[PDB]
Amino acid sequence: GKCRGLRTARKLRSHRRDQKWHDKQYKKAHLGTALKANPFGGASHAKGIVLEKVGVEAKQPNSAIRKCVRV
Amino acid sequence: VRMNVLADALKSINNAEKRGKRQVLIRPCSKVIVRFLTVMMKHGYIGEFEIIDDHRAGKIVVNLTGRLNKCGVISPRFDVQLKDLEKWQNNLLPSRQFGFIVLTTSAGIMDHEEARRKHTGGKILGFFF
Amino acid sequence: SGALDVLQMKEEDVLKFLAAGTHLGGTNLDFQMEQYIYKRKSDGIYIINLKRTWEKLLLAARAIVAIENPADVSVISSRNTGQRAVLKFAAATGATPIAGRFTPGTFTNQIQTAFREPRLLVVTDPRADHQPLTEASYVNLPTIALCNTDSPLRYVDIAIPCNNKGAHSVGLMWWMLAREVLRMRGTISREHPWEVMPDLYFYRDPEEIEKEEQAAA
Amino acid sequence: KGCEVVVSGKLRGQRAKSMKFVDGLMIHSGDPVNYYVDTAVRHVLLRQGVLGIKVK
Amino acid sequence: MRAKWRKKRMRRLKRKRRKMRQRSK
Amino acid sequence: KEWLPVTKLGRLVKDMKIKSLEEIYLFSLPIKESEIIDFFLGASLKDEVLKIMPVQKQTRAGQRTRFKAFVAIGDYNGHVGLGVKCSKEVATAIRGAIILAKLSIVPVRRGYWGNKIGKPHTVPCKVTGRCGSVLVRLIPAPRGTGIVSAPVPKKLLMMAGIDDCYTSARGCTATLGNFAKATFDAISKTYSYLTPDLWKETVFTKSPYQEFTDHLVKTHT
Amino acid sequence: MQNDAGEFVDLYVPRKCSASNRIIGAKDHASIQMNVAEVDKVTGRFNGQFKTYAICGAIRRMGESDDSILRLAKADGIVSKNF
Amino acid sequence: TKKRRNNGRAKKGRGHVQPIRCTNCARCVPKDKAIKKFVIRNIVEAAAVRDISEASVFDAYVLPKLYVKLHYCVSCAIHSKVVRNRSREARKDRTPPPRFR
Amino acid sequence: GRVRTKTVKKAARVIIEKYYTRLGNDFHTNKRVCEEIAIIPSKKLRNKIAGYVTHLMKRIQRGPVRGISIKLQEEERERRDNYVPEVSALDQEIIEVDPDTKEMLKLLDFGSLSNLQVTQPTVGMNFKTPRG
RNA sequence: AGGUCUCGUAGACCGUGCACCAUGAGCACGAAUCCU
RNA sequence: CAGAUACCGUCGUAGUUCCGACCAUAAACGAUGCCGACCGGCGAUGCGGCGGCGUUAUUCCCAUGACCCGCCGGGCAGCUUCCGGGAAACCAAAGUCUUUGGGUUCCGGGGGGAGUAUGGUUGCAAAGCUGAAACUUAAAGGAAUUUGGCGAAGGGCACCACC
Ligand SMILES: [Zn+2]
Repeated sequence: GKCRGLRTARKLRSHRRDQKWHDKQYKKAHLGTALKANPFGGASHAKGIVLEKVGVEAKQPNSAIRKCVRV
Repeated sequence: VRMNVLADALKSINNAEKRGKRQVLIRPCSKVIVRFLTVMMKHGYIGEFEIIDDHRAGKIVVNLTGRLNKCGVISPRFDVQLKDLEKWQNNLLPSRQFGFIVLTTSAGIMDHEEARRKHTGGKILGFFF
Repeated sequence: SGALDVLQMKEEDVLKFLAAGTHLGGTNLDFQMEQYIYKRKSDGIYIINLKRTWEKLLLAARAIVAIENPADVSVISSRNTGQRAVLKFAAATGATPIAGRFTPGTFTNQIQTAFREPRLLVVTDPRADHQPLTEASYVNLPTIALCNTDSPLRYVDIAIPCNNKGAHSVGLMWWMLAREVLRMRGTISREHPWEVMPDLYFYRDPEEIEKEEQAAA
Repeated sequence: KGCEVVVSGKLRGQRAKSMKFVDGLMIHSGDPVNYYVDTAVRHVLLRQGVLGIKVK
Repeated sequence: MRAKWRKKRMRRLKRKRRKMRQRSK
Repeated sequence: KEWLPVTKLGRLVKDMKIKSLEEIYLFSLPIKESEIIDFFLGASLKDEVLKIMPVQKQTRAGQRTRFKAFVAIGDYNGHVGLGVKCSKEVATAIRGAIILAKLSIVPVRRGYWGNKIGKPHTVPCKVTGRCGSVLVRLIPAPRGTGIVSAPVPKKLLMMAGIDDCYTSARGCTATLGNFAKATFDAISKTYSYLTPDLWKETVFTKSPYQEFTDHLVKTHT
Repeated sequence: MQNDAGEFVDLYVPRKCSASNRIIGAKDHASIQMNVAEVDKVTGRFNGQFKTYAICGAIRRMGESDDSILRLAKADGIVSKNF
Repeated sequence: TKKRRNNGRAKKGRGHVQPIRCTNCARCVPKDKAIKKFVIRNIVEAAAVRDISEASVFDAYVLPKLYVKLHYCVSCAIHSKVVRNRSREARKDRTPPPRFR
Repeated sequence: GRVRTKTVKKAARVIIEKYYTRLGNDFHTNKRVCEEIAIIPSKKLRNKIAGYVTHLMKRIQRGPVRGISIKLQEEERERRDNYVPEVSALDQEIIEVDPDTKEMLKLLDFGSLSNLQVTQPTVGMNFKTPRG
């Protein structure tokens, strides 16, 4: 704490409000853009229809063909 | 500028106690500083303190002894009640065997023990152990 | 250490101090030596109060006589000035001398053959002999130092203010320390003059040795 | 006045490694190595290979 | 690349984009 | 298997004219023989290995590796120690660490929580240790609480004899050397705290050297 | 060090410094314990008693221990008062 | 990391100083940063002094000297072997190098 | 070149420290002495040892050597260090003294001494070298 | 009247920048305790 | 030079200089906000003041200027330190901080996207101030020690190097 006075509470509250807004994990859950861009829409599970079976590949160290599906 | 004289007095006492000195010189005097040092010296942490009287603001020279650990202030003066004292001595004191919180009270400048058995509370000043 | 009337300088000691020149010190002053200064005279030379020197010498004599084993006192010197003086001190008072090249580790390493375990330490100069003081600090071991007006007063307990730059002053201080220790031990009478020869503690450079050998037999 | 035992081969692993154990005095060069030290090199038929012994 | 010439390149790209937007009226 | 004491303190201990190591701790004498403690503390002195961290120093060809072993020792109703030794293999590192742990054991005092009834169980004050970035704080606890901490200060506190404590660490405590040395500094700073329990002016007794120097000069050089 | 019964429970009482009244630890090797001999009143010899002063390692590390020893000797009565 | 107590210069209470030019190069370097060498040289160095003195009109003629102050940039001074790199403990030594004659 | 090793120098130092009345300046005589009194398993080592003994004694009959100690140059130093003069060189017939320390002695325990005379101070104070 | 006044002659800092000189895909690394 | 619209050399336009009107940006850095108190020593330095043997503006006196010796107050800085702090380099402040609170303003929550898009605003213009998100990654970083290589430096060696 910097502003340490007896009747200094709205300054501390507003400063912590802006510094809480100036975050990443809290800002992700308090803006609608992250929820709208999420294809699940804030849901745990989801349903879908299979279009085609694709095959994607692993990264630099290990080499395999990780088999996925486009839904 | 100078805003709290008791804070600077206790910081000077703490610094000269850590350095191993035998006497200090608090530059401004006040009634609360004299009462706070009276609480320490009645509880047996310092010696006789001389008040050098002049016509502006007195200076206090206490006979320091190897008996003190720390002196501090709590700024600003937070008001406490009887139900709030337990938390303050829990998070402020080393043990439950010694150490005192001096707090401002309508009965006078007095520590937390007689604030407990006089059934009264007020604003806090500082601590020493 | 001088509170009585038998432990003070009468006539001869002040004359010896004035002859050797122990009253005059260095140009520089340490802040822990403001006690043992009378006044600065001209040409930037500090004057040492002789009564404080006598009191500190008496206190160091009490410290030496306070332990009963004479071998536990260890006397160190490394400079060429106090070479013979520390050996004559160890011959008189029974101390243990280390004269020339105080090798490190003698107080901490117990495998080295020079592993001594003393109880009291006496040195000649804290500026020059900074190595026995740290090894003295690494164990519980108090020390005595013959300090000048500019030596760094640190890790010492009885600082005797004197002149450690001249051979005569060093030898005189060693001789008075030896006779004070011998008088407190009781082996030397107090009323009888023990001033036999103070010159045995005085070092001389080898050109003076060749000059003395040419002058005498 | 000294000894040196070294064990060579594969030891709890596929990659081979050598563990040398020495204490005391051990000379290597000159003629006095010939009539002072005695060196024997034998083998151990373990289940995973052959192990080397060199003592002196 | 270093930050100074990258900032110059991005300034040039922003100027070209602003010119294209102001000519796309 | 024979003791040949090099220091005079070891000869004074071996000749059986000292009573305990408590006077040695009172006079703050240095101990440089590891098995003086083995003479004093017998079968109650147990050790457990904390961590073996391998270190490497790169050279002309490859990296020369070495093993650093941490061990903690101490009886369960008093003194506690900690020792570090790094050498080539593991066994001599553990042996040297055990020797250095027996060499440096510190005493503990224990206080009470509120009511002073029976034997002490907890830390008397709010002590604090500091080394590196690890900040170890020990807080007194009521009876029957138990040592609540990380496992390393937990086992060090049951080894030190402290039964009930509240701890709160801060910093990079993953490094076990800094964590263990910081909690050892927190435990060892317990007597170095002036409380009004012992404000009375002390009496100075005679050192063992000046009272058994007749035995020393009669026995050795 | 005491309890409700009043019995002693501490392992040892630690020595306090005679200059700063600070606790001398069990691992403070720089701390000393100086012995000062007295003298006979008339004959001027070693009578046999001891005078003991203890200086903690912080004072010696500061390097201001001779002033403390001189003050304690003046308080005890060894050093003459005029000095 | 910080390498020196100062910043390789002697600017403590200014913020701006006059820039000068190097001698070998033409690099604009501040005045309190550049390495300076005030060399006092003579016209005839070591063997021509007797050549002038024997073949002269005026007897007992003193030879005049040349005075010049040299301003060096840091890279030019290290490249021209004026100053060298020093160890971490010997970097804090501000004495001039010793001279024999 | 020709630089001796630890064994030659150490063996030469100990044979001069233990023997002096038998060894001399001639190389063949102390070579045969080093054959007789010391166990040397070779001959080049013997010759190098005897040569370094010859060089070391050529040093010793000129001056002292700090590496070794033999009895003949021993106790001549203690004769040199145990001398006494006639006059004690401190009880001289007149002692010069400064006015400031004379006024210090006037307030210490004395009023006048029988062996001191006050000198005159300098006209000016200039006691440090020009540094700045 | 005497006739080269004396002690040793590092009696080395003449030279300053200095032509052209780019690139190496990586498979291949194991992390240690007690003796009847 | 393989290429040289680069390093180098010869010319040379706006600019560099002054007046008048504009933008408000720098490694604008002590990369260390401002006020106030305390906590070691030393020798110097610039200003003002105080005191003192002596030399000089030619020989006596006073004030002044110039030196010598000290003291006070403010300022740019230096050397040493087991005060103390820190991850360390280091710092007499970056100390008096788990024994955590003297007053007060601005500001940062892993790296990239990104000082980016849009909106507002300022400017003749170049551009300044305010300032996201989608997406992607398990690292990006700070201090220090030995073998690493320097078309880095200082000393030595080799006919598997040279003259
Ligand atoms: Zn240049």
